[PDB]
Amino acid sequence: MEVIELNKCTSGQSFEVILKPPSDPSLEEIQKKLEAAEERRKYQEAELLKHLAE
Amino acid sequence: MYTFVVRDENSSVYAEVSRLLLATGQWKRLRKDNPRFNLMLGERNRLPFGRLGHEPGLVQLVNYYRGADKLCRKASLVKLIKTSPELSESCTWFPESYVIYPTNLTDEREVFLAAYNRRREGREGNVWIAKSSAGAGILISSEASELLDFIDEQGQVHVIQKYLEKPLLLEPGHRKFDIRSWVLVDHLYNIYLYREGVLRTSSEPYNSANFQDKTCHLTNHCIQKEYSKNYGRYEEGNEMFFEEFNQYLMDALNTTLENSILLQIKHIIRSCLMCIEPAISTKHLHYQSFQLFGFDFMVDEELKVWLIEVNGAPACAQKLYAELCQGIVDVAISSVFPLAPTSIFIKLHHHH
Amino acid sequence: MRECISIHVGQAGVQIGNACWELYCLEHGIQPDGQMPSDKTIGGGDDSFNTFFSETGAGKHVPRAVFVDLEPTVIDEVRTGTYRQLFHPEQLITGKEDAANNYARGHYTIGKEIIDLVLDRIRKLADQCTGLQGFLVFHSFGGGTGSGFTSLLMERLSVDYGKKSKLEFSIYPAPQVSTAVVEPYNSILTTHTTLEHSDCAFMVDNEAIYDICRRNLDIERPTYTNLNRLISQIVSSITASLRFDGALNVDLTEFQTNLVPYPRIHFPLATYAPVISAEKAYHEQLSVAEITNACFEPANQMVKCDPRHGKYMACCLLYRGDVVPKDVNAAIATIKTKRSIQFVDWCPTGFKVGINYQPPTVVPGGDLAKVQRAVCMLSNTTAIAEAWARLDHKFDLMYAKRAFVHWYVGEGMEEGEFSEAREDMAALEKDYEEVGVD
Amino acid sequence: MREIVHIQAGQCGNQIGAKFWEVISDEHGIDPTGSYHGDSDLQLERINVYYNEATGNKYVPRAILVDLEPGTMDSVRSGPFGQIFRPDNFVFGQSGAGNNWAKGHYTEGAELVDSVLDVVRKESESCDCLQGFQLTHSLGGGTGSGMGTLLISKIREEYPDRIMNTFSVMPSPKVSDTVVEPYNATLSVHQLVENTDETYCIDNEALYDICFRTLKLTTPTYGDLNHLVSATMSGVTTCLRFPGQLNADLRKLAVNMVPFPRLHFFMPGFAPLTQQYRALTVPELTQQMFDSKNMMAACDPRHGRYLTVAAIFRGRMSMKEVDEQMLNVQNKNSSYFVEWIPNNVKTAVCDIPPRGLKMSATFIGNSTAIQELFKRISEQFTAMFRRKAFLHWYTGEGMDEMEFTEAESNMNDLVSEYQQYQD
Ligand SMILES: Nc1nc2c(ncn2[C@@H]2O[C@H](COP(=O)(O)OP(=O)(O)OP(=O)(O)O)[C@@H](O)[C@H]2O)c(=O)[nH]1
Ligand SMILES: Nc1ncnc2c1ncn2[C@@H]1O[C@H](COP(=O)(O)OP(=O)(O)CP(=O)(O)O)[C@@H](O)[C@H]1O
Ligand SMILES: Nc1nc2c(ncn2[C@@H]2O[C@H](COP(=O)(O)OP(=O)(O)O)[C@@H](O)[C@H]2O)c(=O)[nH]1
Ligand SMILES: CN[C@@H](C)c1ccc(F)cc1
Ligand SMILES: [Ca+2]
Ligand SMILES: [Ca+2]
Ligand SMILES: [Ca+2]
Ligand SMILES: [Mg+2]
Ligand SMILES: [Mg+2]
Ligand SMILES: [Mg+2]
Repeated sequence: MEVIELNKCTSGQSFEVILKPPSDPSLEEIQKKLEAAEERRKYQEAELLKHLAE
Repeated sequence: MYTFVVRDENSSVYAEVSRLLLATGQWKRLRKDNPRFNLMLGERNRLPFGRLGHEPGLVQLVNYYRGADKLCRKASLVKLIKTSPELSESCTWFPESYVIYPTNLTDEREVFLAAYNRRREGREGNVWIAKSSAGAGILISSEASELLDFIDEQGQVHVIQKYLEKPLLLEPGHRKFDIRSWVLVDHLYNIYLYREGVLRTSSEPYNSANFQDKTCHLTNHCIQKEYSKNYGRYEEGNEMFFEEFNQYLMDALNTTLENSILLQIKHIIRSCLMCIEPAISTKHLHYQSFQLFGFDFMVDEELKVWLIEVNGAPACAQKLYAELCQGIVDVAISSVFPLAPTSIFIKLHHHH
Repeated sequence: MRECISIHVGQAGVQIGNACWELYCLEHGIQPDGQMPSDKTIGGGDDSFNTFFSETGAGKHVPRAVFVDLEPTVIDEVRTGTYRQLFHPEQLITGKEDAANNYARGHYTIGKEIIDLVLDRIRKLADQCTGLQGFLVFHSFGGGTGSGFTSLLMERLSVDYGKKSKLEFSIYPAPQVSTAVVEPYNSILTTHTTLEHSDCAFMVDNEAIYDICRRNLDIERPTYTNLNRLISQIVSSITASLRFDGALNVDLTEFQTNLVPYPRIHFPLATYAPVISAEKAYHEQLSVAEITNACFEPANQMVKCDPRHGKYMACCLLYRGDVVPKDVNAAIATIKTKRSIQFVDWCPTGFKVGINYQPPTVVPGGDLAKVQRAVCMLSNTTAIAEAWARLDHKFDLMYAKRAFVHWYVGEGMEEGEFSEAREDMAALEKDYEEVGVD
Repeated sequence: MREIVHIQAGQCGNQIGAKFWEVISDEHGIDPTGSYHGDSDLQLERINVYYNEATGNKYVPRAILVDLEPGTMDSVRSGPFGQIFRPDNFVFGQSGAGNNWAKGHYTEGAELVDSVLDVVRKESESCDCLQGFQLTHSLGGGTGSGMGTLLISKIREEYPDRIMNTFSVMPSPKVSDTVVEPYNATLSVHQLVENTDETYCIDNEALYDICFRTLKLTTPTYGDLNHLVSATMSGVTTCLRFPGQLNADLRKLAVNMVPFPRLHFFMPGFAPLTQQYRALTVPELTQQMFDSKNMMAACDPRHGRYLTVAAIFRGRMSMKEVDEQMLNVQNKNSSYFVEWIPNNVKTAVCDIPPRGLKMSATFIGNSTAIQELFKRISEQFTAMFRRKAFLHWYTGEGMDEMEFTEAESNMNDLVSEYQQYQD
């Protein structure tokens, strides 16, 4: 039951009690993902229009 | 109309409780995966406790206490007793036990040998028994060499504890036995001891000069009905109930079952369950638990009672399924979900 | 001094952010017009509160905050609300139609068209900082914007501010206050893509906030305002160290250092006490021991789970009010002899304690009673994995039938991203089990 | 500003559509001349969803009235709120469609559809942010059925990413005008399966039974049936017309109701349906709302399972007691809710009740029991088609038998799709 690193100031204090010792994707890659999904949306809409044209 | 799901088809106890619940015409059984249940008769292993109590508007109850395995595992029970101040290492009603991991894997090997060498030197009885939860796999020997080598041949944790060389032997027969007590703990953590117990007796005369034949040393109902040639001779199914056992203690030892044995059993049950109550209590939890326990005791020739193990998913004696299963519904289920005596239990009062 | 930029995404994030900055102002003595009389340095200063507030020459104190929502009705509340004067228009970003509870729609379809704008507005705030620490990102799991656009924002932030910390305050979905069936889908999709980009995430389960409001505040049917005022008290407790003088959790990096030994396991459990109803005749004031002991009761945890059956990796006690270290150590000693507190063997069994003498501030006319002392415990338990299991299970039930999947595929997301995200959660569940179970 | 463009096509579509605007105009305080005379700001909060604002603070419905004969739309223009509609929004011909899907869809309708889309475009161009469209029509006639589904197809082509929503009256031999109604309904259903996001199935048989058995009307009329549709349309759109959170947007509603794209056909229900002054308790609202006798698709829900349910409660009541009763119905009958969609029952509350009611509840169910409705249609269709009976009315308009065979297959596929998820 030890207390360590007691820090005190006018607005409070902080300390530590020990009870027992122990025993990314680049900007380019993000644009591709975003554009790939947009391309799949476009391909799906084109197929819808192609179906409606028929 | 209350709803319940079944997730252990192999439970004879709750198969009857489920059969009773439906008979009341006020309980409905849902598919085992339907989450909108009031009551779960859960599986033995890996019961998904973390999914209980998150259904808006449903008070949910389960027939197992999360964490009670600490008491119902051979190795866990030993560790719990030795490390818990409430039970202490000097606990007088539990045989001297040690947790021994096979060498192919803390471990109490050296601690066990030290106490063993002491007994060997002091001319004392030095017979130990080795067992584990992964058994149907038991060995009784007076040589430490055989006990340790038998565990290495296996691959799971084991426990070596002192074998009760001076057991109480029923007469006629000169035969060993153990006492099974059923204990139901409800959601409020009341401890109810079923008034009916069973003595699972050995139909063979006890023989201390031959631990090789384990039919007169192991009182398991399966071993007696498979390897014992006098099965069913003295009592039906090697099962003596309290009425007969109490009468015997009166005719033979001029004492009563309550005075000589039952007080110790009730004391042991209380101690064990009160010890783990802070860890498994569901008092302030989002769901509620109850559980049926099977306590196993040994009685020595001094009328001292010893705890053998605790079973978390016990079966019952055929003759006592109706009474007990009804009692489970009365105090465990209907207390939380009431329906539109002379209790069969014995409430062991205690401080929460 | 180092600045912190708060980002509020979606309805949940924006309305929670509205409640926090309301509380922040009351705590620092800032009026709705931005004026702060106690600030004797007009138009500047590197005080602790300046980590969250910038200053104009006219003495206004402006939150370092950005509000983003793909639909304008929620942010229009800020523009005309009590604190409309705090923020300037550049800080409030709104689109015209939302993501419809569809992660793919917030992340891909709509996110792709507004991401650069949001980053530009954030860049403006960052340019006012002499030493930016990082970001605090508030959002929900279930919303299409909260889930879908946040993950896109977190990825870009890691690219534009590689060395900056990012903390999350995430709203875990609760059916009692949710009307979207697909929120398990969104929660898991956004956890997967955000996992490697967030240094520390504080999950708040609406089910827990809801029950605390009904149980302790006697609110029969709590509203978002009830839920959000309670949530901003916890957020305030967690961020007070950045806004006030102190030595514990004084910068964003210290949250990871103190609470997250393993990067993926960065979801501390938050526990708060006491929550007292203001409508009470008058409440007996709780002691340091009582409010500390309450930190180990499930009923006051931000996520319903059972820490008794997990393992702790770290533990911070954040006290506010009349609290001296003497009483703290006394309460802790008593709680160890009674509570089931198991730490992982590779971590010390201890507590980092922080005390701020200013007791909790409560919004006038709110639901919370003024108390003389309160505490918020931040503990990293494996028990919080229960919340992942509940969520992953609901995901599996629907995904086995591909229910609602067509909505996500229709927005340009591949079906494989579902299973990819699910397998990542399966790995997250395995990591918790390896750390907490024997 | 999430505007919806309303379209009503054909006789049934225009008569039911008319009553709809009469009902909701009252709820929002709009008088027959479009002047607002309400007393609650909640009325105007979302008024722009269905109304445009003209000079002088006039509110003009965003509705397009379509028909191939003038008769029914003259009745509207002469009806109670006839003057409230934009005069330019009346688009009609003189030929009629003779209860003939082919005439509405391929011949007579095709000649008129372009002028309808001109008005649709005009309304959409003035929308700040168009949500989508809602169409009221019947499937048993020629204009609403044939031209209506032609309109959806051409609207989808021009607004592919908006939500298409319909209130579709299904024919029944008990309330029948012509024997070809099964033909027209089967042809339309295939269109709807493809080109609508949400279709409220309104069965004239259910409406009849409710008027006869529950409402005790000795001789029900189309007017009586339409009173139930008006009340139902007002209930299901409450989430759109007042402030809310659950399904408060067409696309958000679709996201939570439609787990599979082709299974988007809903069973609506209303309560009360009435001792008419007695107060109605929250339990009674819930019991009735879920009662089959209160539903308008003539399908027994106990014959299938609910994929998703949306409930709306209107009036000043105990929201706590609402959650309790809703949770009581789910927990007391969870065998009728698929277990593989957690929390598929969502409840919303609105404080403004309908005219002349302390409180009410509207029910919206995506149930697999709806397959019973398509089975009835399919059976009647096949009974005639196997003998090619009455086919000449259709082949005389350029159609081939192959098109009927394909419509048949498509609806039987739909029924099979409902069956697999019911198991
Ligand atoms: N605690 C709390 N939860 C909220 C609040 N607002 C929404 N939620 C929760 O957030 C989830 C829905 O996500 P939203 O934030 O509303 O959706 P969104 O981020 O605006 O994204 P959209 O789909 O575009 O609307 C549900 O689980 C709600 O319970 C709030 O103000 N406070
Ligand atoms: N220390 C000991 N001394 C004497 N006998 C012992 C003993 N430990 C075990 N036994 C004997 O072993 C039998 C059962 O052992 P144990 O209970 O450990 O195995 P088990 O768990 O498979 C049977 P159950 O679970 O039904 O009680 C008892 O009947 C008892 O007679
Ligand atoms: N509920 C209701 N159904 C109607 C009404 N008018 C016609 N119907 C039904 O609609 C079908 C006839 O379609 P109708 O609208 O008259 O043909 P259309 O004008 O060519 O579209 C038949 O099934 C009728 O039972 C009405 O006012 N109310
Ligand atoms: C179909 N014939 C007309 C007269 C009719 C209308 C409504 C109704 F409920 C019953 C009959
Ligand atoms: Ca200053
Ligand atoms: Ca990073
Ligand atoms: Ca012509
Ligand atoms: Mg056993
Ligand atoms: Mg939103
Ligand atoms: Mg007609």
